[PDB]
Amino acid sequence: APVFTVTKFDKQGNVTSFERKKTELYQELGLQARDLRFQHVMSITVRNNRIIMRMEYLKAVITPECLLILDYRNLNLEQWLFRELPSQLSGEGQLVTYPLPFEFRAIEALLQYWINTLQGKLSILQPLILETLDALVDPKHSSVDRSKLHILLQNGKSLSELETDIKIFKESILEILDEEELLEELCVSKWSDPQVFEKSSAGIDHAEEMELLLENYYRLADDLSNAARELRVLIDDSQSIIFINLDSHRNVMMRLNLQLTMGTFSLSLFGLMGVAFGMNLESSLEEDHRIFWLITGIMFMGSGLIWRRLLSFLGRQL
Amino acid sequence: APVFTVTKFDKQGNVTSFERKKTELYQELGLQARDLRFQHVMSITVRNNRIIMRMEYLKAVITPECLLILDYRNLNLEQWLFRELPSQLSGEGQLVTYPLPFEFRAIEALLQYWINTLQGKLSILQPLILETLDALVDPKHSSVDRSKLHILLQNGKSLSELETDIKIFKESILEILDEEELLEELCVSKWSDPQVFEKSSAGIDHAEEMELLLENYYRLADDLSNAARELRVLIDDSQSIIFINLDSHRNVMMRLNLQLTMGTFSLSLFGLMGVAFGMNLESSLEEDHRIFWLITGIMFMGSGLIWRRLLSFLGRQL
Amino acid sequence: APVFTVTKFDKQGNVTSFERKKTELYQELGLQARDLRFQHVMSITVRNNRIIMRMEYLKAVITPECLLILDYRNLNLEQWLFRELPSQLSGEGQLVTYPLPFEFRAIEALLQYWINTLQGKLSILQPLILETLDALVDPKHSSVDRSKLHILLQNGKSLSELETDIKIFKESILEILDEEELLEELCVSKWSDPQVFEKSSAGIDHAEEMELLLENYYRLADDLSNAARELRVLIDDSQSIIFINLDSHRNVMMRLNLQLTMGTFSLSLFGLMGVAFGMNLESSLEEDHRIFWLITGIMFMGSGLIWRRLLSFLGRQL
Amino acid sequence: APVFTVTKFDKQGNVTSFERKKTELYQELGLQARDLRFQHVMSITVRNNRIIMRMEYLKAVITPECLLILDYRNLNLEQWLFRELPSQLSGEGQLVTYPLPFEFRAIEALLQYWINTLQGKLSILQPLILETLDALVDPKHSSVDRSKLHILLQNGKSLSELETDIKIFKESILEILDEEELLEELCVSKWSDPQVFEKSSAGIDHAEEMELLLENYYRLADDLSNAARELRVLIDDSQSIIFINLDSHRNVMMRLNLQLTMGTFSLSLFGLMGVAFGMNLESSLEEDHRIFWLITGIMFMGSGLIWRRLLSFLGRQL
Amino acid sequence: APVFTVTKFDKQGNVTSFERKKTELYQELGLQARDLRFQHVMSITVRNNRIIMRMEYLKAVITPECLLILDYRNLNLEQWLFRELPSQLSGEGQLVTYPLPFEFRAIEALLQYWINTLQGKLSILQPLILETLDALVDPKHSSVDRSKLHILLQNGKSLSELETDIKIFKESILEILDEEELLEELCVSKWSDPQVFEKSSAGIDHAEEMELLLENYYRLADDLSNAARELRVLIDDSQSIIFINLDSHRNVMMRLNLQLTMGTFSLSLFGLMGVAFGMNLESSLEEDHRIFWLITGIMFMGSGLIWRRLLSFLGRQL
Ligand SMILES: [Mg+2]
Ligand SMILES: [Mg+2]
Ligand SMILES: [Mg+2]
Repeated sequence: APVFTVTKFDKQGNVTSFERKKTELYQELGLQARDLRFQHVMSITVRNNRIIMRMEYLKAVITPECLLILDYRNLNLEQWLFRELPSQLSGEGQLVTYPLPFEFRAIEALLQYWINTLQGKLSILQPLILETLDALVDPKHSSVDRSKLHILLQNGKSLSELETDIKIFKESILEILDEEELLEELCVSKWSDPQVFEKSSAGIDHAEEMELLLENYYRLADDLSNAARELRVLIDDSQSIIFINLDSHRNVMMRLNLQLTMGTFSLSLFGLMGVAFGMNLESSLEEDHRIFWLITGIMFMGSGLIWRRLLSFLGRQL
Repeated sequence: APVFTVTKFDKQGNVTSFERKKTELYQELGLQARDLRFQHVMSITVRNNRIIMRMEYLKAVITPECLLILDYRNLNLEQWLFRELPSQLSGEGQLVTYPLPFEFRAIEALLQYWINTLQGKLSILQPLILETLDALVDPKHSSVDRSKLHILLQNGKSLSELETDIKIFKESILEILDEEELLEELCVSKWSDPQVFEKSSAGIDHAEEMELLLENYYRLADDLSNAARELRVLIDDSQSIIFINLDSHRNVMMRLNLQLTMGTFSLSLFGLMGVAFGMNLESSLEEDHRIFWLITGIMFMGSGLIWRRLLSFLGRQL
Repeated sequence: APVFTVTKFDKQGNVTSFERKKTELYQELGLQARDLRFQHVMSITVRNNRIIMRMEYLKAVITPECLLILDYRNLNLEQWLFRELPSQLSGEGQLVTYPLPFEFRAIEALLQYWINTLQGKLSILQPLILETLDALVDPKHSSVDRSKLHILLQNGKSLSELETDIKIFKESILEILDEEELLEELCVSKWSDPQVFEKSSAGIDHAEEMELLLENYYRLADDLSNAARELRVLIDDSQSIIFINLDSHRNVMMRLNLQLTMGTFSLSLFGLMGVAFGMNLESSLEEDHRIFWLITGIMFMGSGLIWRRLLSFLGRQL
Repeated sequence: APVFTVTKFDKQGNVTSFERKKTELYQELGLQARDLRFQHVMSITVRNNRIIMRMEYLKAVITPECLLILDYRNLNLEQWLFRELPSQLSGEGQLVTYPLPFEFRAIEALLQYWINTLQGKLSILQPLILETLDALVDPKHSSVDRSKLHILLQNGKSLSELETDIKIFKESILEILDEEELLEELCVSKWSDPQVFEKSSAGIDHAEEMELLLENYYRLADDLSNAARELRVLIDDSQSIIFINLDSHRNVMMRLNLQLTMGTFSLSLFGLMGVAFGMNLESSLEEDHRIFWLITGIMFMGSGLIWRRLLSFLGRQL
Repeated sequence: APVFTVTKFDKQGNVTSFERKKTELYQELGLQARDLRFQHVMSITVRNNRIIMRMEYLKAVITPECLLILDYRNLNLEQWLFRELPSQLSGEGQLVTYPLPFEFRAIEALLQYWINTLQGKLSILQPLILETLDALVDPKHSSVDRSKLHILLQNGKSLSELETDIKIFKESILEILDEEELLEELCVSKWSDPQVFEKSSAGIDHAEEMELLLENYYRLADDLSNAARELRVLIDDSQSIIFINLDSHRNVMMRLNLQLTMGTFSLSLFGLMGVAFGMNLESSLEEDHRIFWLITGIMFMGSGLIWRRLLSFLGRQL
């Protein structure tokens, strides 16, 4: 029998954690097994006057009088759930002239938590990517640190995953924003209690507030998308600059090797005559006392002359 | 006379396989030859109150009282058709409080089978691509394994084909979702029996359930599209990293070759004087007992001195 | 006086070819010179109850009682026009229970001919591109065949032109599909004879059949677009693989050249002492009978020792 | 006081050029300074029953009874304005059965002039780009002509500017086409004279003719956009082919240099023993008359043997 | 207690700067803390008949009778605010026949200031990018200046940020333009004073003027977007040209090094026989007076012959 771990938050901020089976939870919440499947990483749906919304590892169901967190154990949710969420859900402080229903505060808190996690992911990825790209770009080494290439690849993969997460968050919010029926379905207290909504319709709950809230969070996600796209474009531009760094530095060694090759070729060409005169044969010139010094001087001078003439060749032909 | 191989599933899950001609099948189904052409890899159409839908090798026609599978032989469909489809079509288990008509279950089963095949293709492609890219990226070899390049190319081609398949599946579902007339055409039992629909309109069959089903499968296909796009982006990023791996490692050998070229050039330059003094001529210095050792020491020391001076050159010019 | 070469097909499939001037043709067809300009490669328009449609070299005007082909000479249209089009336009065979008007058959025949030509272009381009990319990708040669690069470039240009042709064909069909007024304008016989349409409105001619026909041809063109896009993506991926093939193979020769450079540098370094002892001077060691063999053995052993020590250098520094 | 140079074309094709101030021109035309600012490169607006439209250097205002060209001096407009525009505006020839108002002819003439200039720019850019890419692609040279790279870069920049111009022209036409109010605003004579329009509504001026005219020019601009996009794709493909041309040809020289390095390494390795036996020491073998020839033969044969063995190495290791 | 620095502009252009707390400012403006959060870089909203709009560092709130600038200190706004904004807000000069309300002038002034700042950013970035790309592209150096690569990278990052800023400015303007309710909300004086609007409805304030103003600024931002996109495309094309510059120049040094390698290989091959005859052994040919000169001539001639034969090899094999 599959089971759910449920953390229930009341309208007063009270936190109660219990242990209830899935089949009993369906009857308690007035839902069916197909509603609480949680097979989508980003989904915000309203089934049977219950707001069922999921963000990766954050699965929550919002009821008119309570908020439930499902499958929260061993997911680093032990700090926010018991020290930040009750404060936001209790309604302490803030503007008391227009207290919105519980579902509005629950949706706002969950959306803010997800936007904060996305902002933290981006603000962790950005400095690492910047510090990795600021070292490979620098033209003070012939090659790049091969150890940092794996770090760059992992950071790029994480950035792609973060971009996908922000894109699906934006799509999920925009789906509710565009369709007026979907946005009106979020008014759980209106349909659950159609007699209090008319009496308390003095700005307490209306489509304008939900429109503004969802637009604010969609704009925050759009800002995050713009920042992530800028970071990815920066990664691509830095890689293109590195491609020029490893090619322009190679040409320097090409030129040095070519110059040394000309030098050693001239040296070998003029030492060829020395080897020819070095054979143990009869050259008919061993009696002369000036031929040796003349040959040595000719060799040494012509080596430099041919080296300079060849050095002019690479300066002429580019 | 062209023929069809038909596998018929009744409302009770009974499986009957027979052998009927195309012309007789058109009369039996009340269709024409143009409807059952199956020239599109992904198409879901409703012609003459019959749901004609095709997924690559899966050609099926859904009738109010039966489901037909056409051209199923020799396509690895001998396990699902006779061991999984009857269980899903029989309606055993699940929620008995709202049994939907047969066409809903048939569409759900076919869509789930195609989404499962796409998920299997993706979950087969992903580990191979990851293990191929994790070996070429590693900077422990001067070159990359040329055998794995063909594997990477074939995996990329398969990923492109899978992306096209998921894209056309999403388009086929979204075409039905967007147009309300197309979605209403799926209610085959409503138009076939317009007198039972009104009596059994207590949540048994309505547009909401089909909207939710098609949205669920479109969202599953969208998740698969996101995963495939992430994999393709990872492939491109890994190829860009390999391009830096094969260029930064080349520069290391460039530097080593340049250093050795400077060393051998200095050695040849200082051995030139040894060759000059090695000729079988009169150098006017053979009588001295210290000129040979002085020349040898000068040669050996100046070789290292010129080598160090040239080694400073590549450290100065980057 | 500009002239037109007209091939006229009657409702009975009769083919009559005559020679009529443009000015007289305008009066005969009830059109103006601006209608029959044919300045667009892909255009399907209905002017003055005449369907004027053009596909590159295929210019045709459809009339209620006849179909005209304009400028057909010397364009390889001498086989289809007189051996395939009359059979399709005669209405022989097929379903006789619902004979559509002549304009429907003419539009279907022209659209099918263009889709067949596009399919032939794609099925000619694909094998050549595949066989060209299967040879350069193979890592059995240091370089790639430079002759096949021009073939690849021409095939890529032809693929781009084919993609543009399919894109404009899809756009032309979708323009008619989206606007209901444009699709209703195709019912030439309805507006020409508003008294037979009502009497023969028993499924003979209605918007459903034209919608299905145009959707079928748009889906065929979409399949061709998907295939062409897959081929282009394959071309790009294969080029990226070749870029790794010509860079990883270069590193192999880099390593071999570096190893040989270390070997020859060690050989020169240890032959330097042999050259130093080879001078025609007084080394004060010519009387010893063991110095020569000791020096030779030291040279030969130290050459290999230094070669191994340098070979360890490239294995340590990657 | 800022001034305007105005060229006025009457309904009879008369050309009058005068010199009027901006402030007086505003009163004469019944406009304000904000209307005649001409700060947009591509804009077609109708302000106060006056069609104010601008195309880069072509600024014109269309009035019910006249057409004005503003700032035409020193812009190579001295041929079209006084030798082509009056002929088109006079209405000579053409179809006299349906003469449209003056504003239609003026808009058609200006749009045709701009489309002709864009076509000329494209037909000038295309041959130069083709002839530049047909020389660098050819694999008959080790390198590419560095002089033609600047020509290619300038042609690419000009192609990008032309693509932007055609894109903004298409956007300007489509803005009028999509909104029916904007298209109806072009009927200047209808609003200026609401009593002649009803009497002369027998096909002289209606929305159909303007729709067809703007659609024709939008389709011409779309054809130009397709051609420019094909040219840009061809440029990118040719650059990718050149990248393979400069890398596959480098590998040929790599292989030749490696082969020569093996040859010279074998030569040095076997000449090491000759240098060792060439020292001026006691080798204890000078008395033998066959050791010298044996050593020389061993050297010469082993040089080739080691060269062949090393040549097998690059054939084994790819 | 958080505080705001407010610069208040009256309808007469008077500038008053004071120091008011956020909580008191909310009561004075009739707003709440959630309205004046300024968490979006580009946002234009109308809350409680107050136009709250922000552009990066420019935060302003527009009231029916005054304009407030918030957080203006130490942001280089001390020149425009006190020397340009009062002149524009005073309404001096211009067309006095149709004076629009204060909110129109304030929105126009703020939008013009932001468009001027964006134009200045673009006109500063463009010359630097052009001068940087005009030096690396030039094929007069083997390598590119590594110092200018960092300048190019920083300029590319700044261009990406500018493109994002212009994109979000265009989106913010288009959001107001598309929705008629949002544009009507900008008429602050209409809702604040619903009795003066009807009396002064003689062209003083209507939707047409705001539509034209927002369209003008959206078109200016679109021109800036086109220019920035052209600059980015130019950057990419120039980088692609540099990639050919550093590869075609490398091949020149490849060819020179190969030619010198052939020369030195021929020299070593023919000096091998000189070394063989140079050994201190019995060659049985020392008595001949012509063998030495013959060997030397053969060596010198065959060196050049083999060099030419090898030079033909690279001319044959490309
Ligand atoms: Mg080398
Ligand atoms: Mg050497
Ligand atoms: Mg000697």
